[PDB]
Amino acid sequence: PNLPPGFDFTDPAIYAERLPVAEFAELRSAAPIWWNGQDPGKGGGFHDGGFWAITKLNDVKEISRHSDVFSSYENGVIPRFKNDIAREDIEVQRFVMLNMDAPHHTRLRKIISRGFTPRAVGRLHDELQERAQKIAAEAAAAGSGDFVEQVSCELPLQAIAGLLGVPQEDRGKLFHWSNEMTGNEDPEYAHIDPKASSAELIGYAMKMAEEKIVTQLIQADGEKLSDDEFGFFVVMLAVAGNETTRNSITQGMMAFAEHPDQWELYKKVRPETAADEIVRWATPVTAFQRTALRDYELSGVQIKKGQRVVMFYRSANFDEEVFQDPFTFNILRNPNPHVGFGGTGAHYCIGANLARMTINLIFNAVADHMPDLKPISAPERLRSGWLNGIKHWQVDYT
Ligand code: HEM
Ligand SMILES: Clc1ccc(CO[C@H](Cc2c[nH]cn2)c2ccc(Cl)cc2Cl)cc1
Repeated sequence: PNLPPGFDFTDPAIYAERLPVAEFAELRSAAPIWWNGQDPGKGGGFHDGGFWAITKLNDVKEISRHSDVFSSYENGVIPRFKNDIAREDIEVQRFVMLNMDAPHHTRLRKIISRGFTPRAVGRLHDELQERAQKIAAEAAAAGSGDFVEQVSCELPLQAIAGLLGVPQEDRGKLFHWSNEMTGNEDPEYAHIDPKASSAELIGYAMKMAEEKIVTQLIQADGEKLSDDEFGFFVVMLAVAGNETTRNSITQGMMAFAEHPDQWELYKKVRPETAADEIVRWATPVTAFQRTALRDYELSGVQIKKGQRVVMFYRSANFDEEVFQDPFTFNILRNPNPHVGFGGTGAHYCIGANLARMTINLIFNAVADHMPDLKPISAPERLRSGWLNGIKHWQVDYT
């Protein structure tokens, strides 16, 4: 592949500036499964010398289906942390369902599914609709400002808060904790600890369960979450459903600003197909990883026991062999077999429909209250080597 020497698809330095679209496309053409070597002290907390970069949609899907071979437990699924992270701080992330394997995963996913039935998510619809409309109304009123803060941030948080029945009086502190919890190495957030906020939120979660969806989860059925499991559940959601859906909203609106015909069409018909195009295009989670528990031949590459594989959803979502005109934003996209919510398999995003609803509700409200919104200045990107984040985006709502 024509890539610079020692180029690392997980390098936070890249994502601080841009998405490496041209580099991904190069791999898809020249080396769709490619060993991304990492020098010592530069593996983002991993010290195994590198990982297999997975760039093709079907390979991402194959990995995600074969979780009997490709493990989330062994090194967790987050492929990049601060280079100096202690291993202990990686391993502790095995206490969330995301970073478990069968049979422990199966049991927790089965219980936590109580929270995510279409009926449970459907019940949140009206309050989130009301919240979305008021958010949009308040941003329109303010004239201009930070679209991330004023429009993208709060609804995903309210969706988490509503699913859990957090009292309104407690939502402020909950959101504060949640917003310090998804680790990054960005200089704007250098003074934030993850650790303290996580401890403090698990403390609240376990007090909440003590005082008591929360009911369904901690009530015996005789499967129930233990109080610490409920805590681990809440801490997981604070990361899983926060900056993920936020960046779908930010970058979907960015897509609309760049594709004014799509925005015009959206405002008329709010089509059913928009949310999934927004997710495909935003690809909030750039990459998650797995560790091979045995040797596995994947598209002619001999993957070895113990090696990491990094599924770059940002590549797979633009796979030219699958998506017609992948680099066209098409809100009527059909079909749309994207992996923005993961490959289908044991770990496929449990919050996918909760995210779609959040997305439709906010964009309906934006179309309603700020139909002529225009950016004032460039998005500011988050320094993360797995999260595709926009910290700030100054826009003129009128
Ligand atoms: C547009 C927004 C979202 C995106 C792009 C996204 C992305 C993903 C992806 C790629 C995975 C796969 C995990 C893996 O295969 O290793 C996942 C899993 C997960 N997501 Fe989402 N997600 C979003 C919204 C949400 C929301 C709103 C929630 C809940 C409030 C949620 C909860 C979860 C949970 C609990 C898992 C782990 C499932 C398991 O391990 O069994 N997600 N998400
Ligand atoms: Cl007191 C606590 C509570 C919870 C965890 C679980 O550890 C990490 C973050 C993390 C914090 N401190 C060290 N590591 C974590 C991983 C994945 C997700 Cl999706 C969410 C979270 Cl919060 C650890 C300690």
